[PDB]
Amino acid sequence: SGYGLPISQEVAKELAENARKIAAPGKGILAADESTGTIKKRFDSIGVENTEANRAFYRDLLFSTKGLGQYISGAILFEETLYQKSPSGVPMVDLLKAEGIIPGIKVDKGLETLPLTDDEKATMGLDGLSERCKKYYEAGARFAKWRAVLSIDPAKGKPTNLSITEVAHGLARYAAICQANRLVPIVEPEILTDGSHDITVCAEVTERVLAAVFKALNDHHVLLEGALLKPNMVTHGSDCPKPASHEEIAFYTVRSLKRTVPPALPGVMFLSGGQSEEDASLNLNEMNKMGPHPFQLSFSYGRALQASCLKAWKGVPENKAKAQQVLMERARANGEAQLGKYGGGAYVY
Amino acid sequence: SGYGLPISQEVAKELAENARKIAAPGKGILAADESTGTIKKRFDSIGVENTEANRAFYRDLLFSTKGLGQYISGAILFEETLYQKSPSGVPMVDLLKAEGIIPGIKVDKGLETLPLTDDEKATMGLDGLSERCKKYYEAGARFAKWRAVLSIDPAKGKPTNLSITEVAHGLARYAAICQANRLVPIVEPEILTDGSHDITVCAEVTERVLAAVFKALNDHHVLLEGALLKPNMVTHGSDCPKPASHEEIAFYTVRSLKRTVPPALPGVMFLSGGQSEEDASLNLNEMNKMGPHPFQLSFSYGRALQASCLKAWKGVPENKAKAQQVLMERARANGEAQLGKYGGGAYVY
Amino acid sequence: SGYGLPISQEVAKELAENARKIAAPGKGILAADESTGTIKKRFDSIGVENTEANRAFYRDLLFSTKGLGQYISGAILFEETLYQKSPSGVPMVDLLKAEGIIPGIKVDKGLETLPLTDDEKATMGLDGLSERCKKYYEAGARFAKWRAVLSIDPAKGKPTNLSITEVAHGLARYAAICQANRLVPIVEPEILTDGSHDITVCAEVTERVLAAVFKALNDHHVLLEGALLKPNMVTHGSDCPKPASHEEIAFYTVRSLKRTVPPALPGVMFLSGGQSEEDASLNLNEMNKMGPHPFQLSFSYGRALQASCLKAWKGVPENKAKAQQVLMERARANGEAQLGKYGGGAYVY
Amino acid sequence: SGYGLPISQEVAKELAENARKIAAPGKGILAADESTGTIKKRFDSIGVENTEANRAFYRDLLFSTKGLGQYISGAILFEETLYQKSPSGVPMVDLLKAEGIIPGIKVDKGLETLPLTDDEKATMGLDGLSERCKKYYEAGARFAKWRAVLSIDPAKGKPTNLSITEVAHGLARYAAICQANRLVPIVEPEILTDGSHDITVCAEVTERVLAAVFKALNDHHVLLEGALLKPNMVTHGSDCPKPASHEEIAFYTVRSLKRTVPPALPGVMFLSGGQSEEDASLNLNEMNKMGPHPFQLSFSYGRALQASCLKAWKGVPENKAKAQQVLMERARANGEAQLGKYGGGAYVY
Repeated sequence: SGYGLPISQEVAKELAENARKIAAPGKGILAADESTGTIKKRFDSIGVENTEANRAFYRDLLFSTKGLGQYISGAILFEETLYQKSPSGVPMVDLLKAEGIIPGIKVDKGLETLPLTDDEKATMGLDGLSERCKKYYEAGARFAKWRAVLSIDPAKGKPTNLSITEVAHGLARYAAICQANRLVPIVEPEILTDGSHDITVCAEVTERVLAAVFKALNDHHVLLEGALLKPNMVTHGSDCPKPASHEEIAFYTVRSLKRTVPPALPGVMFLSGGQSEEDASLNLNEMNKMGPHPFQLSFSYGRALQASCLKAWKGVPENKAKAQQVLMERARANGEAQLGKYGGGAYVY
Repeated sequence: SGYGLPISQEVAKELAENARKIAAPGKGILAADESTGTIKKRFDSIGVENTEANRAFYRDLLFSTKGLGQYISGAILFEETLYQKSPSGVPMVDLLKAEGIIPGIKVDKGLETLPLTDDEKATMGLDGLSERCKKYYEAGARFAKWRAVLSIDPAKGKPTNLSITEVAHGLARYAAICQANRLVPIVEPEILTDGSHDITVCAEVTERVLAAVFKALNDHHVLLEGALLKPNMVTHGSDCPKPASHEEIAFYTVRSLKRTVPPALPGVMFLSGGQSEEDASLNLNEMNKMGPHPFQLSFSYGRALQASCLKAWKGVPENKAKAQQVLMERARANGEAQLGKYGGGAYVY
Repeated sequence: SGYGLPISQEVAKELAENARKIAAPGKGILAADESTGTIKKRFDSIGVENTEANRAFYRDLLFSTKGLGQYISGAILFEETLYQKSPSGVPMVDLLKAEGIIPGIKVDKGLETLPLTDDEKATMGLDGLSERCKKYYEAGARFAKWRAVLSIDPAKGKPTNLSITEVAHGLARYAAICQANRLVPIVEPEILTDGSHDITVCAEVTERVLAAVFKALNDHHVLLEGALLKPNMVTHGSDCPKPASHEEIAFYTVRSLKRTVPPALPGVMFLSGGQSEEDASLNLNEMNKMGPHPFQLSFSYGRALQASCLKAWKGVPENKAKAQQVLMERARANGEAQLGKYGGGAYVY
Repeated sequence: SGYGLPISQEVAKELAENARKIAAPGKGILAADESTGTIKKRFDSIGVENTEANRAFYRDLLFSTKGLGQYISGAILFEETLYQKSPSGVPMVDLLKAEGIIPGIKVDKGLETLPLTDDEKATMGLDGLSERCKKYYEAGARFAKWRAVLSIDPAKGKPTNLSITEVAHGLARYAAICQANRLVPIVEPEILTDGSHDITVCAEVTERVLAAVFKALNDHHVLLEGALLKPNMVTHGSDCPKPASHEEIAFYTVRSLKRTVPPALPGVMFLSGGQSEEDASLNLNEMNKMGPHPFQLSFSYGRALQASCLKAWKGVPENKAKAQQVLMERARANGEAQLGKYGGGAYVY
């Protein structure tokens, strides 16, 4: 024998049905799972102290936005927020439920340097993960997220084989543990934009990484029908003076995905990765002008959904409505982009 | 650096364009590449001596069939036939060209037992392969074929890891060598039907094998846009009293493919693998009732296109027309099956 | 570039020097790192309640044995014991230090089923491991232990590839994290004796497992000069009526080790794995009659050093001296076995 | 099941016994297997036309040297020479037999560029290899040789993963095929000296390569007891102005071997790889001052045994005796080096 045991057909159905709900046409994911230190930076950029009350106010501001569920299929939460009430006393998950937004939970415990690498990172969090998933499920979460990070540095041979091997192994273990506890896993192997590398370099690295990842998912008996991928778009490096055209970014991103991702996977929800809000929309829109695709190409945006929102709010409570208006504008833009119908706002082998 | 060098864009285009021509809608591949010993068996079943003249007569009978190119995009040849003339003196490739059928060439040198395995097989042929490809290209071939074989035997742990590793490695080396010489490679990892295993067993093994294969193709820098897959359908074992329903076979075959095959690959051309001519048609037709698919699902049939043809001919020259009529009937059936429009003739996770 | 960064030469020296001290001629390891639930079983077999005071009494009984350091180079502790005082108020580590015994610490967090395997186990504990190692170092530990488990079951294809891959990956990550914090890692891939398999089966599986392990240690930049291996001996399965001869067990164990273990590794310290105290001694002694070996072959025994000791004590405080006498007898026997000079007590390719 | 079938104990014994005979103390291998084009270069450097008669004369000159068998355990032959007679009519193998020198045969078919690599090389020759081995055995050969080549180029990421994977896979297939036909395989993964890299770079690459190789040998069921390794010494790159000290070269070479090579392997017979005759002797001698080692460290020298010999001969028949005298001087030097008793002639983690 020696093969994977049969998955529960009941569990499998739930995962697959929720995965397709998350990857719904014209919709995508709001990534609001900033940890305490990551949100601190976000708040720093608008001069807001990182208190629990400010975070509760901001998350409530996001999830209590009227009609958000029209463009947002799911919202990724940090554990704090999952068990949190709005300043008015309403549980955050109840806000999501009211809009029909599926709650999701970030489950990794962050990054740690792989010994004897040049600051290359392993993602931690497998310990107790299965037990956390059960609790999170009971709390209302139906999908999870785990962020792995890789860097490009040709001079230093980054990403190294150890980097790729570790990322792949961790993602697969996490994915399988999640599905065992009825959570759709979002597989996020983010290749950072750091550097002055070309888009064609990014494409090569993305292909290698995704190939290793999906081989590992297979080896660990991960149900692709009940999972989602959250990859970087394929772009120039962030130190490049010329940002690639939306056409280029679209071409190479789709190419990289079609070269490595089996089509049983229901959806690819891109991270925005430092891109401006408008690039993130226009780049996604361009990809979906190239449709129909074997899987849904959509978004799982944090910064590219919140940047203007945060700056409209400024920590000022009265600016809540305005901020919410801004969020809707960007949710609509990316929903429309998902369908390749975004108007814009203010073959190479 | 350390990544694959850029492929020639000119070569890449040719491979991709010819691959899509081979995987043309409503069309498929005639596998007439029986080696001297394999054709001997075919002829044995109708009582025909395996002389060069009988083989020349039979191949001419196949390729000189009027209107064959309507349903047959390409024909796989054995080396003999590639450099052969019909009994009337016409080169075999000229017959193919007249129907617009692309010539293809079997390039493997057959099977050899992996030491210290239970009769598990490596495919030989890499030595001189590159040089053979050039000659074959000049002779008019535009695609190639390489058959690897795996067996299922739960009691003996077949296919073993060594088996899968060898198959994958050989296919990838071959594929890359072919593309370097402007030949579209057909990747054929055939999982034999031998045994009394269930269809779900076949599905598991097929997934494992294809996952390993496509990881290897990636590692060897194989252009999927310019390649084709020739896999077994997913079926019960040949010693099973109950042949699975066409619905089942269709479901599990597509599932297995969508779980492992990146969609940049233009086409999957199934081997018939012992199936009756009618099952081979009906099974393919059923898959294409489930369309649209991320890649073309079609055929690369030897026995399932020739069985009745051979028996109509019987070695009798006067039965040539009748035999050709039979071939057309089956080519039409499978072409129609490719489009899911075959009428018939005489979710589980 | 892309290779591992240079290890600290200062750290490397410490690891290597302590590893060789642990693998000292005529000496071995006392494994007293039974977790709370594992020690409970031990105490259950002699009718002793598992209170903190009984555990403190028993561990003090072990480590306060006069002259123990003559045969025991190191003692593996459970975290509790590392920060524990004897009933007389003496820190456990101070007892070890007085005999010149190096303290070691079990650092894994136990076992968890790999999803969709037949109860095959991953070892958990990487999360926070690096931080724990620092504390443990400060507490006086100079080596660590991490137990992985594999099972043989030919019918079920155990150990599966996922099992081996997980075990290897976890051991390597742990090893590298330990060395980064100046702890010699003991690599323990235990193949359980469960089953009625032959010794030749055990040998094959042991080889496969160790080959995968040491490839992984290499991939993760683990310094073999500063590590130790704690493997099963190669034996018949525990359900076999005939326990193999000491000669056989010796032959196949050494063979398996020499076929897979690079000789830069200073020592192999065997787990006793259910063997009687006398078999564990006689089997080790037989191996060292076959010397000189490329590495030290010695012991890291829990049950095979404590079985009689526990039964002499019976929870009765007055039996302390007698119990300590028994421990010395077995420590002497195994030390003498290490040198192939044990008298006994009460080529196949 | 799924593991390798049991090897023939009779075959295994022969391989192991002949391997130990080849790796005999105070002895090593004369590599005289220069192909037609490689010998041409050798002859070019002394102004000799590459006729069959000159080659027959030179090989006879080598193998007819009186007392050669005192220092030479085996001689590697090119196929031509294996079936060749000396100018006096004596079969070359009969010359070897008279000195008790074991005949060995080069069985690879040379190198071919891996597609889409920067001129990285696969070794060809598996096709028909098994059949060739049988003939060669009958002709008197009892061991074989297969040369794989890797290059170091940090800027280009050489050796790439594809390079290492291909080398390892080819060596393992070859090794297993050889043992199946009763030939001891010499595993030669030569890392070329090309470049200005440091010795520590060479050491890292050598370790990675050997780790991959020996994992592959294990996966293919290669009997290490009946095989030999022919690796590069660990040195600075050939474009380095400072040739490393003999002490350094000795340290890092042994270190690299002990870190990767299981001790069941009977012998490591170094290639000379461009080193002067005297360096090749002094470097080997230095390693064996560091003994005793887990395996025999010896030589399999071509250029470092023949350089002066060729220049003494100059194509002049009368210089035969002188040339033979020179060969003995160098055979004695390297034999003495094998034992660490060469007088000379005219821990870092």
